[PDB]
Amino acid sequence: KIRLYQFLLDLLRSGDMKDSIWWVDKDKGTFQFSSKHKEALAHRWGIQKGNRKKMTYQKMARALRNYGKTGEVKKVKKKLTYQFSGEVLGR
DNA sequence: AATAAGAGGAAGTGGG
DNA sequence: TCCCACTTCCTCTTA
Ligand SMILES: N=C(N)c1ccc(OCc2cccc(COc3ccc(C(=N)N)cc3)n2)cc1
Repeated sequence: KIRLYQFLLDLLRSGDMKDSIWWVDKDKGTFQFSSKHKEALAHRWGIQKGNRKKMTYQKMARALRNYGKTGEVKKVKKKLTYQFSGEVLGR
């Protein structure tokens, strides 16, 4: 099954949820969730995964924080903004 | 307060 | 056995 950062990157490349997530600086890999429409994206993540409970943005971001140490995604000091690593962007 | 974003320990679940 | 890659729950902090 797909990993959360690849789910997000695929969305950004495809544009299927442009109202929920967008690039801020795509050359840098920085991207931002919609304040009002991120839950719809979180819901799609849970359904894609087949999880038992409804996915929320809060639980999705709990998981995103775990990439901080390994580096795939880091929190940026801007509202609802994160950054993919160059490795993730290259692959 | 109400609302929202942000945080992480810890326990539980998947699929190796 | 025991790590993967989250998921779920709870309690809290900051703005
Ligand atoms: N269960 C426990 N014992 C426990 C005890 C203490 C905890 O602390 C959590 C914690 C620590 C440090 C910083 C923060 C929040 O940071 C933020 C920064 C910026 C914003 C914003 N831009 N609005 C919002 C939040 N939250 C967590 C659990």
